Amino acid sequence: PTINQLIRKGRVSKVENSKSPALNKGYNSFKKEHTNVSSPQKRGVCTRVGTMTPKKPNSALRKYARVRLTNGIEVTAYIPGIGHNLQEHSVVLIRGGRVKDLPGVRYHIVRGALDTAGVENRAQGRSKYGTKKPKA
Amino acid sequence: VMTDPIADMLTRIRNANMVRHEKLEIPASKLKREIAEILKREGFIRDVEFVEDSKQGIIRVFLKYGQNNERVITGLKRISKPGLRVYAKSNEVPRVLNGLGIAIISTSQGVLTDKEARAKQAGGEVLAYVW
RNA sequence: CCGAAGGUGGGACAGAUGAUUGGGGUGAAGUCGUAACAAGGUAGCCGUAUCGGAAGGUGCGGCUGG
RNA sequence: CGCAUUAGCUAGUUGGUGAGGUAACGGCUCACCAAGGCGACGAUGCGUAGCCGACCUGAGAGGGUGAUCGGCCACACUGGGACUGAGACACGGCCCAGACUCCUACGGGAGGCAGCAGUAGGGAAUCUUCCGCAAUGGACGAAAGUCUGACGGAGCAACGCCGCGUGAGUGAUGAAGGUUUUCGGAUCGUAAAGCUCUGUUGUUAGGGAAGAACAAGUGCCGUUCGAAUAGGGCGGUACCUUGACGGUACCUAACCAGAAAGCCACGGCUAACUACGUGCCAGCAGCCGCGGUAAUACGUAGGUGGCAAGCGUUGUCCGGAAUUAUUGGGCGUAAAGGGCUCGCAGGCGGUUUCUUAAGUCUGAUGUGAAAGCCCCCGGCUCAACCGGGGAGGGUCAUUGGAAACUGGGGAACUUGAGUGCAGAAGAGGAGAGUGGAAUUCCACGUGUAGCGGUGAAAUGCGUAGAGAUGUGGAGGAACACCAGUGGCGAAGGCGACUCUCUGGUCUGUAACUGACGCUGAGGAGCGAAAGCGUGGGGAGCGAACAGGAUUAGAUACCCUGGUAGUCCACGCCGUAAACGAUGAGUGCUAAGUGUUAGGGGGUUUCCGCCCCUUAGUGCUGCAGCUAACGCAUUAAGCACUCCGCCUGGGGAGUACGGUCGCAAGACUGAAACUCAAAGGAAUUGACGGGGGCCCGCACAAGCGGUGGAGCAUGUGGUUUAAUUCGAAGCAACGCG
RNA sequence: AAGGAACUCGGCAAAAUGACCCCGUAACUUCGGGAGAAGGGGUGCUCUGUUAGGGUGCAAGCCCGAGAGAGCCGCAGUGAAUAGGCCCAGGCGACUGUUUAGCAAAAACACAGGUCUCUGCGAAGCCGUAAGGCGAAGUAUAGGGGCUGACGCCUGCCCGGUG
Repeated sequence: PTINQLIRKGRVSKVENSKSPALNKGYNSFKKEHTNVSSPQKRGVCTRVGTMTPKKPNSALRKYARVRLTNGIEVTAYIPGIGHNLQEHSVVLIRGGRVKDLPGVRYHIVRGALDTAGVENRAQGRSKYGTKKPKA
Repeated sequence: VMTDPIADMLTRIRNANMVRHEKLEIPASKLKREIAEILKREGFIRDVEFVEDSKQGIIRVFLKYGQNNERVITGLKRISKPGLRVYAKSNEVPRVLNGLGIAIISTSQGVLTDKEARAKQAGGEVLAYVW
């Protein structure tokens, strides 16, 4: 536009929304309020561990665990590797990772975490999926 | 209206380039006379002539197409528009197409060119790029 | 005298939660039509009113993006 | 610095006089008066936040951060208060009130780690309940000394940066073995082993710094005091002392390749590929998307690649992103020109000249601390780091020069703007009056059997006499022909005629003014149609509604009827595909050609031809623009000014709030969530219940059949021990 | 006393508020109201004062008496008397009115409003056998009769039967 119009209305910068907002908050217990902590990972207790499916052409059954966190929010996370330890009421550490296939799921359960055991029979991609360098 | 006549003479020269006209009548204020005198002495123009009259006067410009069809003036630009004025310090005077073009810059001692204002070490309005 | 706190009171803002509800989105080859895209089988759309299970129809005015 | 979906906020607030109070000026506190003060340049309110030097990113402009280090601030369990003291309204002081912990003999007491360690909790998550005052500070002392969780160090953590490593030279039996193989081999590959050899590091054992200068104590010498060589101060030497770290860094000798490499990826982006297992499962994924029996994309092995005591993932910043565009984007059709005007504030301002110096440039002075980035050298074995020296960074203050430009002030000019005069044209508007067709209805004559309507009919109307036809009357609404990419208006829009009042435009100037101009958020107005209120009006039409048709249905199209409405007066709504899907102004930038209202010229008094010029209105077109279609002097070109608006699609012009409205609604206007597209223009096709042309036993024109019966034959089902398998609309079924 | 609606058909009755001045005040709203909303504060006497300020007067002197300071008494200062109780929601009726004198005061009538219909003026309708009147010394914006009831948004379908 014109310079006077740029002076009296300005350029309004585009909104930024975080891709993973349930990590982007926190909680203190006695103040009863909902702080902005911007944290990388959150442990929470499993409320429901099932499995369910994606939507369209891609058709293979996913893994799907639902976790309530330490800030108080229940989000459906994902359990990546092949064959998982988890039950209901399981302690789970959650990183931010979008699962495109299953809708509504935008976090990963960190494998190798507090209670989520490292995966079975894996030698390639060791650090992901949690497993120790086995033996040779 | 007309809102600044310097930009209008620069576009009148630019449109006369793109049409490849040979003459221009411009209503000739005094800063226009100094602009066309600078562009005369820097060889962008063949010659410039003044018509002092009653209404406002006329300055006639004779655009230089030196060889086969070669616009010696390729493009003009106005830097300080009336609504964003531009002023350069002497250690910020712009050299354009690095040396091969020029900038009409009216400093405190006369409406100067680029090199003239750089060697006189004063700054002012920065009012045309001439390529 | 001032005076923190406390007390009473009437308002203001903000978050939860609430039988029930209204529109929205997404989903396994579900039901009813076929409104639009072709002259889409009544040219379509815009505004507005009205009616109708529903897309929609109809009136009036406007538009070609016939 | 974020919100206007926070617009009104103040009353000791805003001033005065006087007093008190203060280290001090002051509504800082009080009396008495005055009605002030802040305000779209954003008051107030709400939300968020210690500020900065600096730090990260970036080409930079910027954007984000405010850890360490350093400056200022505020706080000390929460709120209030004072005391003392030079300085506090005081982290380790006091008094009070509240919560909490503790003790109590129940009367009353004590406490405040947001000091260094540490504990518990919250958390994805961050350390030792260490040594020393040796060094640098502090406090006190005349000093020795004491105190010092500041500070020096030490410990834990790859938490970061940096530096050295896990060997090196030679080595073809390309050993064994792995993986692959068209089984010829290729590869792991000189990489192992062979030979030779180093010791940084590993370890053992010796030697052992700088960090120390001092303070104080002596002796001198010079000197000031002194009643004096006492004695003390001050300065220079000249000695004797002092280490937590710590026998630490460091140096030197001995020994053995011995102790020392992993992580991620290999489809593309993106460097790096094969094999086996799986079979849309298990799973991968940042995206495109992999995987449904030949998976370089999944899992494993080999290999390769990247880095390397790191590597990968995550979370946030910044870049990429010209994706908020000042640098550096846009709005005809992709998102985007307000429906249009009148205009306040704001922004922008034609010409000549004098002057001013606010902006601008330049000089000097101060300053923008130290550390940091940067430059130049130096020291740590190099590096990180340290150190020295400089630079840089201000719209900064004072001061001095310039006068081109912006601005200020004065004087001049006429082009822009406007007034004057002269014509011209127009459905420009508002009020009243009048007309002629036609439509309906009414009365009467003619007269007889239909009319109406449809793709076909039927409902309706009609023998109680219709439709047709002739005459008369009532009443309403629109104004054939003119009529035209013609005119006027800002837009909506405006077509009979006539008058009344009234707005604008265009043309010719020269008489005047002399920059009076442009644009314009907010405001004020106009604003099609439908709708609303009140009162009239009702001829045609016609939502709604009813009947008849059609149809599978037909709340539709069709037909027959017909309410509101259309009409008028005033008031409200305030919306349109309100369109040129194109803001207003101005200037410049080839032509050809119609046309509307003017002007002037070259012969003619004319008719009229030609030339010339305006302003409006069409088409084709050069340069130029554009993604293309196309625009092109009526721009979508080249520019300048100003305004409005856009930043993926949906949700959604939704919800909430506010304003306006009788209402319907209008305006303002998100968010959770969701997708990797939505979109424009063009191309090739295919299709059309689109147009054109054509052809074929395709249709028609005929002739004979099939479908019915009997049987032959083949096929579906069904019966089966098996009724073998294959074909399955044309293009399977007397087929293989 | 203590409790306080546990009484009860139901806070019936009783208690409570109850004056003047100042402060302050919501939802909703037809913009008027709600509203005296609510919820608070002060009310004596004395001296500063025959005052600040007014009325009359030519002045004297008479009335009216805000505000402040100082102080004094009481348990208590409109010290007696008699002068709103208030708030939240719902049904009906808009409301002010009227009504069964003597059981029912209402949600019933009435109402402004709306609508339908009649009626050309010797109107229509009404009273009376009739004269004579009312309507009305009125004339469709008038006058009777039926219905519905302010206001806001609306008021759908059926003309077969009875009118």
